[PDB]
Amino acid sequence: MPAYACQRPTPLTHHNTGLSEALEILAEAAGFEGSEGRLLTFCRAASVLKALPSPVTTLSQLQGLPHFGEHSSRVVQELLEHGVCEEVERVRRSERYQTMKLFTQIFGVGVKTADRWYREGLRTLDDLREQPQKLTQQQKAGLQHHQDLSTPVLRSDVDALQQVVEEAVGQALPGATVTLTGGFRRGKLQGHDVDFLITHPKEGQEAGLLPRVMCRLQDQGLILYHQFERSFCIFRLPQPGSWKAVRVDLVVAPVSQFPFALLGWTGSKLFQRELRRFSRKEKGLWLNSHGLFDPEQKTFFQAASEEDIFRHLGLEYLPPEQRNA
DNA sequence: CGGCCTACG
DNA sequence: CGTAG
DNA sequence: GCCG
Ligand SMILES: [Mn+2]
Ligand SMILES: [Mn+2]
Ligand SMILES: [Mn+2]
Ligand SMILES: [Mn+2]
Ligand SMILES: [Mn+2]
Ligand SMILES: [Mn+2]
Ligand code: NA
Repeated sequence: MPAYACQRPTPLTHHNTGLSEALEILAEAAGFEGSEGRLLTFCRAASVLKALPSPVTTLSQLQGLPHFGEHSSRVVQELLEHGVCEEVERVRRSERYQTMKLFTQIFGVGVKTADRWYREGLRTLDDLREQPQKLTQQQKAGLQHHQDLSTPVLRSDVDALQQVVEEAVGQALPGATVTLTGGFRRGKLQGHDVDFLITHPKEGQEAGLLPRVMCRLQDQGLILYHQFERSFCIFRLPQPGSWKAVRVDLVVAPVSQFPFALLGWTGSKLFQRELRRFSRKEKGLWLNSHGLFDPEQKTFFQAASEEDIFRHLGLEYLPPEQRNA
């Protein structure tokens, strides 16, 4: 089992769901306490289990697996023996964990803001609504729309949103294209948001495109919130006899950068962190959603496809549905 | 032990 | 500070 | 928390 998540297929559904979920609780808790290192180890350990071909049934089977040390092994051992891990359950029921989860899941609120509010004694969403002068416009939007934004986005929703984005993009720039990215490109049937990547086959014609797209969506009454290359929107999505708010991310890239942007925006988040770490540490190349840089020759790698990028990193190709690290 | 991805709004 | 995968 |  290779050490980096980008070196192994990780399907969306797998054989160790309960074990991975418990490790991901500890990862999330570590993030709420500012320990990105412990978050990463717990996330990586969970991801290893997702990549296994069958269920872990005995502690012996963790021997030699990367990212399983004393702590993560004990979590698995307790779940195997008792069906529950006291540490995990203590985290789950803790006021700190529940409140940090509630606050950080608000659009506009990160760990730093949630932590400050927690120390000020705030605990509920209505606590935040009582003092709205303290909130950013982004946070006010996240709070007004919080209920809808907590409701799963379905594939049928995604198809409807893609049609309206394509209509605005078509008027903004004939020939421009719209590609579904994020979790839905990896095969998820539901999600909490929708991600799109926009380009044009003629290099440079995409310049200035996102304002024109946003102006046209706004004029159609579809934008409940927006604040360029990346637009983090709340869309009004028609529903039977009503509508609901949906988070949509719109991203523009020139066609030269499109394979890097597609790779980056298809994720998963952990997969891309691991891929960038592998690139730099194992191959000495610097990767982001714009390109891949050789800092010795001081040159950028030209890519026409995601397959190109995997080849330039010496990695076997993984389709999106196997990037669910 | 140091590192832990790397951007944009 | 927030956002993104 | 774990790896190199
Ligand atoms: Mn420990
Ligand atoms: Mn026991
Ligand atoms: Mn997404
Ligand atoms: Mn998104
Ligand atoms: Mn750019
Ligand atoms: Mn150290
Ligand atoms: Na948030």
